[PDB]
Amino acid sequence: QVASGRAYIHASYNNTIVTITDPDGNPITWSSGGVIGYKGSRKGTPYAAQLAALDAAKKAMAYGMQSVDVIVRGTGAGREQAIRALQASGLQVKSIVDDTPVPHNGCRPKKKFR
Amino acid sequence: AVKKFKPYTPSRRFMTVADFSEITKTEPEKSLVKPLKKTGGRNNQGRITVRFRGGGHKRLYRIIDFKRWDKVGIPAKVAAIEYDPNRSARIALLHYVDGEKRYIIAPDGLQVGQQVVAGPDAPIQVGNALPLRFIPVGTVVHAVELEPKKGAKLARAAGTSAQIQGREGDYVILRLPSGELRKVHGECYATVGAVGNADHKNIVLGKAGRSRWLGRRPHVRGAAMNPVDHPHGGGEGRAPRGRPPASPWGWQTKGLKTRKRRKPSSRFIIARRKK
Amino acid sequence: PITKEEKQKVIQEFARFPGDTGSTEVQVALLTLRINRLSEHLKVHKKDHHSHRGLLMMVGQRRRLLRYLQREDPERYRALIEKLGIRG
Amino acid sequence: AKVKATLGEFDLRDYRNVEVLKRFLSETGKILPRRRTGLSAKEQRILAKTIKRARILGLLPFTEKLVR
Amino acid sequence: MRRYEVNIVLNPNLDQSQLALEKEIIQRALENYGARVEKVEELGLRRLAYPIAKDPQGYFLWYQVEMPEDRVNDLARELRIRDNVRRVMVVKSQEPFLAN
RNA sequence: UGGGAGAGGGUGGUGGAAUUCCCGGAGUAGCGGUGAAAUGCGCAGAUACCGGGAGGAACGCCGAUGGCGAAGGCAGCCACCUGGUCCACCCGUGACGCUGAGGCGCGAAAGCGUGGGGAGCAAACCGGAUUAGAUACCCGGGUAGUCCACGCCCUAAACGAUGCGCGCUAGGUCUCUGGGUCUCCUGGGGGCCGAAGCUAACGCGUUAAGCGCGCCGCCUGGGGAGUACGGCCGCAAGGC
Ligand SMILES: [Mg+2]
Ligand SMILES: [Mg+2]
Ligand SMILES: [Mg+2]
Ligand SMILES: [Mg+2]
Ligand SMILES: [Mg+2]
Ligand SMILES: [Mg+2]
Ligand SMILES: [Mg+2]
Ligand SMILES: [Mg+2]
Ligand SMILES: [Mg+2]
Ligand SMILES: [Mg+2]
Ligand SMILES: [Mg+2]
Ligand SMILES: [Mg+2]
Ligand SMILES: [Mg+2]
Ligand SMILES: [Mg+2]
Ligand SMILES: [Mg+2]
Ligand SMILES: [Mg+2]
Ligand SMILES: [Mg+2]
Ligand SMILES: [Mg+2]
Ligand SMILES: [Mg+2]
Ligand SMILES: [Mg+2]
Ligand SMILES: [Mg+2]
Ligand SMILES: [Mg+2]
Ligand SMILES: [Mg+2]
Ligand SMILES: [Mg+2]
Ligand SMILES: [Mg+2]
Ligand SMILES: [Mg+2]
Ligand SMILES: [Mg+2]
Ligand SMILES: [Mg+2]
Ligand SMILES: [Mg+2]
Ligand SMILES: [Mg+2]
Ligand SMILES: [Mg+2]
Ligand SMILES: [Mg+2]
Ligand SMILES: [Mg+2]
Ligand SMILES: [Mg+2]
Ligand SMILES: [Mg+2]
Ligand SMILES: [Mg+2]
Ligand SMILES: [Mg+2]
Ligand SMILES: [Mg+2]
Ligand SMILES: [Mg+2]
Ligand SMILES: [Mg+2]
Ligand SMILES: [Mg+2]
Ligand SMILES: [Mg+2]
Ligand SMILES: [Mg+2]
Ligand SMILES: [Mg+2]
Ligand SMILES: [Mg+2]
Ligand SMILES: [Mg+2]
Ligand SMILES: [Mg+2]
Ligand SMILES: [Mg+2]
Ligand SMILES: [Mg+2]
Ligand SMILES: [Mg+2]
Ligand SMILES: [Mg+2]
Ligand SMILES: [Mg+2]
Ligand SMILES: [Mg+2]
Ligand SMILES: [Mg+2]
Ligand SMILES: [Mg+2]
Ligand SMILES: [Mg+2]
Ligand SMILES: [Mg+2]
Ligand SMILES: [Mg+2]
Ligand SMILES: [Mg+2]
Ligand SMILES: [Mg+2]
Ligand SMILES: [Mg+2]
Ligand SMILES: [Mg+2]
Ligand SMILES: [Mg+2]
Ligand SMILES: [Mg+2]
Ligand SMILES: [Mg+2]
Ligand SMILES: [Mg+2]
Ligand SMILES: [Mg+2]
Ligand SMILES: [Mg+2]
Ligand SMILES: [Mg+2]
Ligand SMILES: [Mg+2]
Ligand SMILES: [Mg+2]
Ligand SMILES: [Mg+2]
Ligand SMILES: [Mg+2]
Ligand SMILES: [Mg+2]
Ligand SMILES: [Mg+2]
Ligand SMILES: [Mg+2]
Ligand SMILES: [Mg+2]
Ligand SMILES: [Mg+2]
Ligand SMILES: [Mg+2]
Ligand SMILES: [Mg+2]
Ligand SMILES: [Mg+2]
Ligand SMILES: [Mg+2]
Ligand SMILES: [Mg+2]
Ligand SMILES: [Mg+2]
Ligand SMILES: [Mg+2]
Ligand SMILES: [Mg+2]
Ligand SMILES: [Mg+2]
Ligand SMILES: [Mg+2]
Ligand SMILES: [Mg+2]
Ligand SMILES: [Mg+2]
Ligand SMILES: [Mg+2]
Ligand SMILES: [Mg+2]
Ligand SMILES: [Mg+2]
Repeated sequence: QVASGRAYIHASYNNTIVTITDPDGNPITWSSGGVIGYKGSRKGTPYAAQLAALDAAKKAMAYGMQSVDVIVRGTGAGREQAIRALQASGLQVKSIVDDTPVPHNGCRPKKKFR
Repeated sequence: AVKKFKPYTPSRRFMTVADFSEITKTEPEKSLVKPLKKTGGRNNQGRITVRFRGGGHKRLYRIIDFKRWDKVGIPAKVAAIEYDPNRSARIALLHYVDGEKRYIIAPDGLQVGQQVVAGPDAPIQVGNALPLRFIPVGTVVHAVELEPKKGAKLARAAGTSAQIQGREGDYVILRLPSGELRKVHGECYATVGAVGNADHKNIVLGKAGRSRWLGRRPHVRGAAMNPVDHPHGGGEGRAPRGRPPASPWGWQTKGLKTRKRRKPSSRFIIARRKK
Repeated sequence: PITKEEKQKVIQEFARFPGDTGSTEVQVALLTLRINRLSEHLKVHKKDHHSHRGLLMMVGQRRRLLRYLQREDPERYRALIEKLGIRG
Repeated sequence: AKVKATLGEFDLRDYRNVEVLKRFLSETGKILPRRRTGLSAKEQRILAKTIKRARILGLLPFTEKLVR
Repeated sequence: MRRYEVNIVLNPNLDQSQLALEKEIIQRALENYGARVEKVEELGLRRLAYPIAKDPQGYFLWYQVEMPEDRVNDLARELRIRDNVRRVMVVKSQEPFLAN
């Protein structure tokens, strides 16, 4: 049980994954579009991200967490709705940072990205 | 740079020879040679225990200094680089300011007239030897001891080298010539640089006779034999292997691992060779 | 590169009179200097094809000066190439 | 609000002037476009190249997390 | 010859004695390669923008040496051998370029 | 002689982001992927998160309609070696020039040889979809190769589909880079619109496709055919 921690939002075009971690980054719980029951294209929607962030926040709040720092990676659809869902959850959103990985022109991407 | 021949005999068409360009002395130091006792692959019982050996050119053994921590702090001048018939590397004659003369295996880029020295204080320069713990990570080394004061065992063949990858306690981690990753004690000595004569691997013997000069007698296939002789022996006409390919003694020879399982050094090996 | 001093010395050694800075002798010698230093560069950098074009241009430039100096005064020409060891 | 006006004299080649060069960087650490720096073509190349040396010395960041 | 600026970053957790020895190695190396120090600026500890060698700080040196051009690469290599030297940038000196 | 700008070239170093793999931790029911899916991956602990390590390749912002090169082509940063080119002075030489059949050198990618390297990608190949079918497009895998050295190959929508040099024939506007007396002017580049003129038209138009001179290369109906034969070149593929 810890009150302060982090909330990671991994948001791609296919899915949204929320991971609530301790202050040092060690995961405490997590949820996603698949955990709240969706399969396929459905779990990439904003609503799917919303249920995922609430189900992750509720589990996190159930170990005594009250304030998180929010780290956002990726430019998927359900991104903003996941951030709303965290705020309007009972958890105190103490910060918001977009830590999306961007290569300084690194590995050749797949065909679909050219 | 390996040298080719014009095809004025059928064997000269592909035969290649080393250029011998780094060699500056054609006679060995008389006090540092001793007779190399030829075995024909036979042991003290007179039995062949390594097949197909013998008949090679007479050779004298050049005494090689595989310790060097023998003479910490005492510098030496590289007097000469010479041919050694007993190894693929070339050898380098060292003249210590002591007056003592010694042979080391010749590193790549070693230069006649340069000085070298061994010890924990030696510059990180080609030809110098230091305990592993004082050579910086990333340095490529050769003539590495495996255990402190037991003599250089690793990376001695032409062109080979090991690379220091990290430190962990009393041990350093090396990438061995084989690609294996291994802890080696930090007090083990190494020489900075890779072994020279890196074009060794590109030599084409060219003819059966050249293997014979090297003491390699013809190797006869198991499939060419009879069932008394070999698992692959016999069959009417040619035969495929008709069973898992095997050694003369019956054990399998495509993939079967043979390193002893409970060997104490396994605690010191991090990753088995990959290629 | 070539230093300012190194160039002046070549100029004085081949100037046809005080302060001559553009006669055929001075031009050929100046080019012969650059050609020789560039040929030495190319021996080490055999893959510097772009600079090698530079060399052909200088060599062609020096060539046409010599064809001219050889037409106008052979003795000056023969002396100049030997004073530089050219004879192609 | 263009950067170059908000500064007096500065050496476009001084790769150690953190306090000045730091101002030519987006809040995410990227080099700022000309419209945001007020620099000409010739000046901006010098700024880019000296920012890069400064980053390699560890004095300027290559990238920053975007804080909301 | 040519005038260069030698930038050096060192381990920020050395005592003043180890730091003294590191500056000794550097100063002799400069000398051994024919580097004529003209100016020198020692800024010491500075919080970096990113961890260099997994540490947020670095001890900065700076020398406005003058030396023969064909030796600066070998000097850079020699200065980099020491595990306590984390960065070396030997840049050419040049006139300031001033805006405003 | 004195200055300038520049991803021009070659060599040696060197920085950070990101991908992948491996290790330690923490954690659990999915992840991934698509138009929708499935194959795939995952309770033998994946995805997501933190720390450590290894290794290859490419260099975000700056970056532009920008710059450089004869063309191919050139982009993190540092140093060394080196080419081309512009300007100002108007100092030197005194037509020393233009072009250029042959020759010689360079020549994207793919391909080849020897030897390295191999993260990501990805011909061939395997599988899932899609579909009437789907030897494809899409998805999950995946070997050459992509990368380095040396040696070959010599092709292209190698294009401005526009050979090089010079002289001459309104301007307007944007821009790069010099020199001014810095508004402005004057050189050298890169574009756009247009005078006269040209053009079958489209369009070109001081960066000509205008008006002229010099020299080179080339065309002479479509297919057969860049084929066949001969020759020359190449290890081959195949090139001329
Ligand atoms: Mg999905
Ligand atoms: Mg990070
Ligand atoms: Mg031959
Ligand atoms: Mg031969
Ligand atoms: Mg011969
Ligand atoms: Mg014959
Ligand atoms: Mg033959
Ligand atoms: Mg020979
Ligand atoms: Mg030799
Ligand atoms: Mg040799
Ligand atoms: Mg003899
Ligand atoms: Mg004896
Ligand atoms: Mg005796
Ligand atoms: Mg013996
Ligand atoms: Mg024996
Ligand atoms: Mg006996
Ligand atoms: Mg007996
Ligand atoms: Mg007996
Ligand atoms: Mg045997
Ligand atoms: Mg035998
Ligand atoms: Mg023998
Ligand atoms: Mg030998
Ligand atoms: Mg121990
Ligand atoms: Mg050999
Ligand atoms: Mg062999
Ligand atoms: Mg054999
Ligand atoms: Mg046999
Ligand atoms: Mg038989
Ligand atoms: Mg028997
Ligand atoms: Mg039997
Ligand atoms: Mg049997
Ligand atoms: Mg059989
Ligand atoms: Mg049979
Ligand atoms: Mg048989
Ligand atoms: Mg049969
Ligand atoms: Mg038989
Ligand atoms: Mg048989
Ligand atoms: Mg047979
Ligand atoms: Mg048969
Ligand atoms: Mg068989
Ligand atoms: Mg059989
Ligand atoms: Mg069988
Ligand atoms: Mg056995
Ligand atoms: Mg052991
Ligand atoms: Mg020239
Ligand atoms: Mg001539
Ligand atoms: Mg400065
Ligand atoms: Mg270091
Ligand atoms: Mg000049
Ligand atoms: Mg793990
Ligand atoms: Mg990790
Ligand atoms: Mg861009
Ligand atoms: Mg352009
Ligand atoms: Mg005049
Ligand atoms: Mg006159
Ligand atoms: Mg011409
Ligand atoms: Mg021709
Ligand atoms: Mg080519
Ligand atoms: Mg290629
Ligand atoms: Mg190939
Ligand atoms: Mg093939
Ligand atoms: Mg190849
Ligand atoms: Mg072959
Ligand atoms: Mg298929
Ligand atoms: Mg069918
Ligand atoms: Mg089907
Ligand atoms: Mg398929
Ligand atoms: Mg695919
Ligand atoms: Mg793949
Ligand atoms: Mg592969
Ligand atoms: Mg293949
Ligand atoms: Mg192959
Ligand atoms: Mg090549
Ligand atoms: Mg084009
Ligand atoms: Mg053109
Ligand atoms: Mg054409
Ligand atoms: Mg024409
Ligand atoms: Mg101006
Ligand atoms: Mg141009
Ligand atoms: Mg113009
Ligand atoms: Mg127009
Ligand atoms: Mg008109
Ligand atoms: Mg006409
Ligand atoms: Mg006009
Ligand atoms: Mg105009
Ligand atoms: Mg033009
Ligand atoms: Mg026309
Ligand atoms: Mg032509
Ligand atoms: Mg016809
Ligand atoms: Mg063809
Ligand atoms: Mg043909
Ligand atoms: Mg033919
Ligand atoms: Mg053609």
